[PDB]
Amino acid sequence: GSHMSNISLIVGLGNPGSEYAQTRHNAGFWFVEQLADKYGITLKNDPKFHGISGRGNIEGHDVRLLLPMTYMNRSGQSVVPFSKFYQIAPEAILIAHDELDMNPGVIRLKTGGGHGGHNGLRDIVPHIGPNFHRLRIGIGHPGSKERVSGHVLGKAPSNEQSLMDGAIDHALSKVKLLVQGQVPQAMNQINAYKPA
Ligand SMILES: [Cl-]
Ligand SMILES: [Cl-]
Ligand SMILES: [Cl-]
Ligand code: NA
Ligand code: NA
Ligand code: NA
Ligand code: NA
Ligand code: NA
Ligand code: NA
Ligand code: NA
Ligand code: NA
Ligand code: NA
Ligand code: NA
Ligand code: NA
Ligand code: NA
Ligand code: NA
Repeated sequence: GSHMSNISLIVGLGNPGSEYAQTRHNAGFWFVEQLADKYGITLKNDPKFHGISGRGNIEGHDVRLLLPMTYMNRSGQSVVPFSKFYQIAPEAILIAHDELDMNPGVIRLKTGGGHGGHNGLRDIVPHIGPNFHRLRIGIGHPGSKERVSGHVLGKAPSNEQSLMDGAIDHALSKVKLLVQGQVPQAMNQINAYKPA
């Protein structure tokens, strides 16, 4: 299984299909797909766990990657059995997700806390508890609550997309610290990011 707070499972949240791939709610997929390409980790079909997954070496550590293919609000149907099967404790899990409560171009690493309204986290925390790490990728808020679906299922304008892409790129450079268990240093260096 996992070992302490070395990160050994990195999950990206999102919805499946081309119609959702460019939407804000897929920010976690963007991160994990880019990470997989950086390290040469194959993301392959994983029907057993209702997702796409991979396994490979990140900086001398054996790490698994997971993209649930359940639709966002059923993400736990992938993350929970996968983590349990591989004996990965929540403390060794990083979940990358879009964050309505932060601006595009802001990115933060957080440990613990609730779902903050996020319908994918809402499907995970009841089962494994809150004590996993989160890479909160700011996407902005549409103002009102009635609008949240339309915002998160929208494709950001180019300025916002550029800001998010830069923040994601910065976080990819800090995965080495996470897989090494240097969560405090990673948190400081991720949370310090600014776009300009
Ligand atoms: Cl959704
Ligand atoms: Cl935070
Ligand atoms: Cl459960
Ligand atoms: Na681990
Ligand atoms: Na998901
Ligand atoms: Na590949
Ligand atoms: Na490496
Ligand atoms: Na999904
Ligand atoms: Na399931
Ligand atoms: Na961002
Ligand atoms: Na979070
Ligand atoms: Na929108
Ligand atoms: Na977008
Ligand atoms: Na940028
Ligand atoms: Na550290
Ligand atoms: Na440390």
